Amino acid sequence: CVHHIKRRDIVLKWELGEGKVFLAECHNKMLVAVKALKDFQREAELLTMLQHQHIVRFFGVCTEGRPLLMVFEYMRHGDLNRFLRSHGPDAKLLAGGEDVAPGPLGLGQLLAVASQVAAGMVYLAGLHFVHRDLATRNCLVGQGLVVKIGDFGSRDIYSTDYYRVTMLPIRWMPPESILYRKFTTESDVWSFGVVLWEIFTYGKQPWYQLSNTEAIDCITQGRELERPRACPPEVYAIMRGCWQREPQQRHSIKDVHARLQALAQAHHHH
Ligand SMILES: CSc1sc(-c2cc[nH]n2)c2c1C(=O)N[C@@H](c1ccccc1)C2
Ligand SMILES: [Cl-]
Repeated sequence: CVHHIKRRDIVLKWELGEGKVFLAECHNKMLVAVKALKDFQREAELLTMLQHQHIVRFFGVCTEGRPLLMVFEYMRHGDLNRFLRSHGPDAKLLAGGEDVAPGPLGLGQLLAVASQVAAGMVYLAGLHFVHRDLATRNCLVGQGLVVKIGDFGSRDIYSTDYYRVTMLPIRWMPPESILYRKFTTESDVWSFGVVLWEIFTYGKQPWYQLSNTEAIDCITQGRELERPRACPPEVYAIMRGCWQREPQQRHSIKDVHARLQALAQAHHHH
């Protein structure tokens, strides 16, 4: 069951973003990310259950005093959207003096990021668990290019990624989810294809040239996102497999993961 942590053992340092999420040190020294909220019990049991190398580690709860706390591992390099944007074509301009080898991520690194998000989605699909909000803003980066699926639904600095209908991430959603709120492992695989597009554009917002209502019309009409400049044709063919109009015609996350792993392996020594 759910592991409990004594409040005395949690020493807050500062805030990370907004429910408030803080950086802290935990005893039994160790860095951690702590979630404090102003449904908790259901989530605690769920997060104790979801255990995988590519799912952010949950350590337990603090159910003594106010607020109630949720303890997670600290992911140094932050959210995957910010990481992509800061390790993109303009990385040299954006980098601080001390930054190590500033520049855009190469093909091998982009494929290793994509494969780790896919591995996490393979685990969730095997458990018949539907994420509903897969996007780079919901993935986290740790030291050594370790990528894990974080939040399950964001940090408010990404409010522009949601449309009010109850906030929906319409740009990552297939037509059946936009029209009927039909969420399945097949709508998550569509969102995965959009994550691939975000990765290969270094964090651009999908349909950035369009407003929310223009994006809804394009998606429901069957328009597909253009191939990114850094995207090889074989990676775009994977995106297209995720974007089949009929949910049952979409490739399974398992085959997508196997294809990305096969492409990563063939590029390792080059
Ligand atoms: C190094 S920066 C960082 S590490 C980190 C985290 C979370 C679990 N481990 N590590 C978070 C953040 C951040 O930029 N935003 C925080 C957030 C706030 C509200 C909602 C969703 C996300 C989460
Ligand atoms: Cl193709």
